Amino acid sequence: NSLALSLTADQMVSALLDAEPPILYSEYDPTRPFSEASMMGLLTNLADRELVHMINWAKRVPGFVDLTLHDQVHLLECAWLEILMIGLVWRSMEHPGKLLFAPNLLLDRNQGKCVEGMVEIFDMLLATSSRFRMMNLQGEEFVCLKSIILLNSGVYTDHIHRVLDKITDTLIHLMAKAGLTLQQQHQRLAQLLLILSHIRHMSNKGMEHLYSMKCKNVVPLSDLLLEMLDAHR
Amino acid sequence: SLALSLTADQMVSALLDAEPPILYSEYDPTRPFSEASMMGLLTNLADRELVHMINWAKRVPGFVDLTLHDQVHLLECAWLEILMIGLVWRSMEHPGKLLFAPNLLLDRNQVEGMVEIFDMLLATSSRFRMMNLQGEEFVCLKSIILLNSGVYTFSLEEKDHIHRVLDKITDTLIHLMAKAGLTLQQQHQRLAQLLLILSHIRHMSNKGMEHLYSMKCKNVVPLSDLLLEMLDAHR
Amino acid sequence: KILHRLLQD
Amino acid sequence: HKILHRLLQD
Ligand SMILES: C=CCCn1nc2c(C(F)(F)F)cccc2c1-c1ccc(O)cc1O
Ligand SMILES: C=CCCn1nc2c(C(F)(F)F)cccc2c1-c1ccc(O)cc1O
Repeated sequence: NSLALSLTADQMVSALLDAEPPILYSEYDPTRPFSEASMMGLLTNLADRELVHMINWAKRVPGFVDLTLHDQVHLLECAWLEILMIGLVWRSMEHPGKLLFAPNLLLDRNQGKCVEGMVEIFDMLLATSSRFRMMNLQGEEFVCLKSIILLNSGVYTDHIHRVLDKITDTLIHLMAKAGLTLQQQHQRLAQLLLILSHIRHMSNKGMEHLYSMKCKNVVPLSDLLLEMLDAHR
Repeated sequence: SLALSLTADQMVSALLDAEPPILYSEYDPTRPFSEASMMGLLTNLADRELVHMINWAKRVPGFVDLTLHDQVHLLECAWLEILMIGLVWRSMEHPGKLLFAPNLLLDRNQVEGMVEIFDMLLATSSRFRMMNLQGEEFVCLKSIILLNSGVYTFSLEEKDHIHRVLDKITDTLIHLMAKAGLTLQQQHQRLAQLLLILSHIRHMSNKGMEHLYSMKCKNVVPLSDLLLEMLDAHR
Repeated sequence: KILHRLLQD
Repeated sequence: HKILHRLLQD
């Protein structure tokens, strides 16, 4: 029997809020990147550091700890980029037209376009950020979505499903607490969950781009990123 | 718009009536097939299915209110997701098998690559079965894919209209579940379960699109002009 | 574009 | 032999 299923909505929200990894910084060099080398150097370095916090965050998502190690590994292998991406989108909400990779690293689409294949992904991220903003997405809602991605993305490739239901219960509780009518609640739940389809899409396209970058073998990639990337091919 | 004025029951009727037919393949159990020929069956089939899909899309409430430019974009984005969900739906009652056509049922043991994708399609089919997915729910899910899959990669008033129709479809889904005797908690849970499956459908589409690109470049398995064009759109 | 053509009648 | 196997333990 998993402890996760015994938590109340409020306890689930607190658990997830408390598990949030911090927002990390990029290098303090004030040089705005405008080349594949510089930009991807910064992005992979950041991602590498964030991954370590993500791994420890995952362990704190109710129900994740009840999985075998092999299952935990699979979920993380499937979801890591989706999770990095939804974090980026969340951080960027308050900066229309900008992607806040870190507080000292805001990139725009004019920088994306100095790297073949990048602007299309940047533009998708920006649109997702805009969507979040116009939906007035809340932090409590964000942490639920992120947990859903972790548990759902690799789930095919009963426990997980029961935990996923609990997170749904928790999203509805949040919306009811915020005063939404019953119709507004199901409409909003659907809206949030459909965005996960787009997050998946961006991760998949990103993954393709990174595979290409890996082969070009110019951008330095950590062994951990290599393994995370390898899991997808 | 007329789409916005539909009752849930009217939305459902309209979608059911708009269902495309189930097509046959050219499979012949007496004929030898290669990986290439077996694939040609799937591509030949998909090509004929596309024509019906295009005509199906026009009967999805809201779709024809969009510019031709936007209709084109939505179909280019969603065509494989839509073929795939239909395949998984057709396959529900055939455990371990994918019913591409009434005369074409393939199991995992049937190609070079693709087995990974087959396996995912099988899992999704098993998933539908376990949930006892209803036809009324299926046609809602399929319309959602059409409208939603390309909505974030295009006046952006057009986008607002799409979001409104999408909300209507959520209303319709909830309506169906309520009418099925589900508690409110159960409705919300099932709604989420259904929508999360769309992420998996997106994944399978993305992975298939990549596999199809290799097949093209390999230039062995035949591909119709329309399929080449639909593929190019993702690249 | 074929798809464009098919979409308009 | 996967790094993730190690990290998930500690
Ligand atoms: C190998 C790790 C890099 C992760 N990554 N890749 C991104 C791409 C593309 F290269 F895949 F196209 C486009 C936009 C953002 C990308 C990220 C990324 C996302 C969030 C984050 O906090 C750090 C990142 O490097
Ligand atoms: C060029 C059109 C083929 C469409 N297609 N591709 C499939 C694949 C893979 F080759 F992309 F990996 C795996 C499984 C099914 C695939 C289909 C397909 C799906 C549904 C349908 O009704 C017809 C199809 O050819």
